[PDB]
Amino acid sequence: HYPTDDIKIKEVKELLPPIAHLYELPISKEASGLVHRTRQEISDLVHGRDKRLLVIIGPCSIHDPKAALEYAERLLKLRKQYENELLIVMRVYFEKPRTTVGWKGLINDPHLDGTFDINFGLRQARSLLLSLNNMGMPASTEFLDMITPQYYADLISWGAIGARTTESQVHRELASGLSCPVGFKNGTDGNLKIAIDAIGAASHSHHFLSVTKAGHSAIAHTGGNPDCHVILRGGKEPNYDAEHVSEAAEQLRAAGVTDKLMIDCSHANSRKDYTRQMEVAQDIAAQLEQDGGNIMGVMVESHLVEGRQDKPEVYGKSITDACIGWGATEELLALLAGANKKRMAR
Amino acid sequence: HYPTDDIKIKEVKELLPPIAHLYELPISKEASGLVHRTRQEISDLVHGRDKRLLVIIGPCSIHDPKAALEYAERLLKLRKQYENELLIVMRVYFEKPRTTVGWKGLINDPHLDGTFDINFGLRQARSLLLSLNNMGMPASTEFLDMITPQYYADLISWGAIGARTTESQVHRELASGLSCPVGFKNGTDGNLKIAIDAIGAASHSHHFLSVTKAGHSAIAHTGGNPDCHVILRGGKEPNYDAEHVSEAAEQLRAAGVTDKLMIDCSHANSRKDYTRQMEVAQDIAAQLEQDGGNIMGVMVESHLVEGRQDKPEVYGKSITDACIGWGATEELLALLAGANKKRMAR
Ligand SMILES: N[C@@H](Cc1ccccc1)C(=O)O
Ligand SMILES: N[C@@H](Cc1ccccc1)C(=O)O
Ligand SMILES: [Cl-]
Ligand SMILES: [Cl-]
Ligand SMILES: [Cl-]
Ligand SMILES: [Cl-]
Ligand SMILES: [Cl-]
Ligand SMILES: [Cl-]
Ligand SMILES: [Mn+2]
Ligand SMILES: [Mn+2]
Repeated sequence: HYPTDDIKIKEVKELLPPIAHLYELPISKEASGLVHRTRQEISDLVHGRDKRLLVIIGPCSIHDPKAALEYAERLLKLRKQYENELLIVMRVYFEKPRTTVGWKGLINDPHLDGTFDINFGLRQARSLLLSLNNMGMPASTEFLDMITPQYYADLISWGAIGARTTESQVHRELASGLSCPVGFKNGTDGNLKIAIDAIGAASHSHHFLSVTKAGHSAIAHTGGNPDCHVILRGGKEPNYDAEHVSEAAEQLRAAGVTDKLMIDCSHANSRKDYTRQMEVAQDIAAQLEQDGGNIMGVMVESHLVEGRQDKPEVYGKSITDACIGWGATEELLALLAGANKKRMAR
Repeated sequence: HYPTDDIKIKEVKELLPPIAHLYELPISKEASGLVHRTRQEISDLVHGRDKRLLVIIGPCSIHDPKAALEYAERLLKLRKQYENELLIVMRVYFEKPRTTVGWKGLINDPHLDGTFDINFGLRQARSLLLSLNNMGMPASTEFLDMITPQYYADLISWGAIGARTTESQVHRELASGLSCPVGFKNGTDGNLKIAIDAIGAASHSHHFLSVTKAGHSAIAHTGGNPDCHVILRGGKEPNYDAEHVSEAAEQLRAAGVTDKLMIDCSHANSRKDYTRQMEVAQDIAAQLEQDGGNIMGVMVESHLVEGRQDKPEVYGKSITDACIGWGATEELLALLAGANKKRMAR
């Protein structure tokens, strides 16, 4: 009798179920009001009901809950100051997907040492998200799989499906059942169609496999997500400018989906140079001053300290993509608030 | 207290765990030997140690186990007849991923009527796979998610990650732990790099979330999969010809991964026209006669009856992509067998 099962598996280890973390860290009354309201505010932006700019801003990845909370405290002041022009939501992404060998993020490997203490990682992810909402800072994240949302999606005000998963049927099915609005990124080489197609798909009811909150194999039946939009994040060429926004809006309309979209200032639009994010934001500011009617949001990679590092030596400095630092963050946000004030007054 | 959990979920229903199906339908000694042997035979083709041609052939999707078994019985005679030139493995894909609304396949919706009887679908998929292997026909399939493999991957001799999921980090992580060899398709717009990158990534150890055989939330830690290869399946233009093969092989060598590849005769290489699969097969046959050193396999969509239908009225006729019929299948296999006999004698 020859073996055929789990030939290339080292082990399969059962995790604590979502309900265990939910019981210790239940969503508070206050956090629930913030999440519910922020989801609605974002829906309003996606559908053109409000002309504030959604700003998804924060670290490329979270590797240190302390620095994340300090960052949130600073950002909250600006979220409040600019609340009439900008809707500021913090980036709380636990991982950056990659092709080469590297750190697999705070959920999978919280101790940053290849121990893969995932129960600890999931608990800390949830705890950080609860603390953020409790202080008044809504949180955004990317869902890379169909199981992690059960642990903490209740704390998430906006979700992303990245460039590498926007075309994936199962990630579209997930999005169709996410409680938050969802942005779909264009493809890594610039393909917009996959994201336009994703919005249409995700608006419908789907099924996908996952686990129940008690941790048991399950099929989820979704209602459809009416609050999806595209995210322009560059490709072979950047796609942040007015001509690209116009072309995207035309294609969105031709597909019968929302022509309000988000522009990522980072990643392929900055050509991985954090100092380009301000130049992208300047371009967006000019678009908002002139017309800019199809822009509902921007994404920015921002941390306490600018740049990046291979090892987590400097506090508040990214170990994944390079970020703008705090002073630049202040200037970028001022810029976009000033420009959108003018758009909103028209 | 505002609601924030499962806002856009109709229901999340617990499934029977993998172990329930495994208990009723354990892999037999005979099936286990066939799977183990066929996996090794394929590895030898991936790594150029044998020059038979892997032929992944059969329906686009399985919607009727009876027709599938009848198909397998006819195909088995040709698998044996051509065993010195070809390694024939049946296509046993339960679903066609799609953007628009439609049937979600035999696992998700076995009764072909929107009832989504997934426990019955999983049981029927496993039962069919066990029956196939027991009759001496190995099976191939596409894994669309990270949970279905626990139900029946032990019965699969070759697995696909399709064009829409090749770039997905989690599907690459899955691949790195699949017991079978795995083919990664180039992107829907012809992008080959995502598949070359996938081979590299899948060769390493990874973690991903799934369920245990007992059905509980789990983390799987993989050992890496050394038996991955690319599948040329077209883009905007077909990519099956000798120039395209040569360019792909060159790219594969540069990345330091296997330069033996598979060519899909269907989907975008046929320009979605089932009557053009034979043209692609004839082109491949000519490459094999001249040189064709980098070709280790082909994929063909084939059924009892040619064409497609929207409703499952005609027995043995596809309700997803159109397939060549049985007569044309005999012709196509004869052609490839004849051509590869000459390549192997060189
Ligand atoms: N609980 C998730 C939706 C979901 C359900 C089941 C599995 C996965 C995701 C949400 O509220 O967004
Ligand atoms: N059981 C699968 C591997 C796997 C394990 C766990 C989860 C998903 C897939 C195989 O033998 O190929
Ligand atoms: Cl993102
Ligand atoms: Cl990106
Ligand atoms: Cl395939
Ligand atoms: Cl890649
Ligand atoms: Cl297990
Ligand atoms: Cl395909
Ligand atoms: Mn980043
Ligand atoms: Mn098909």
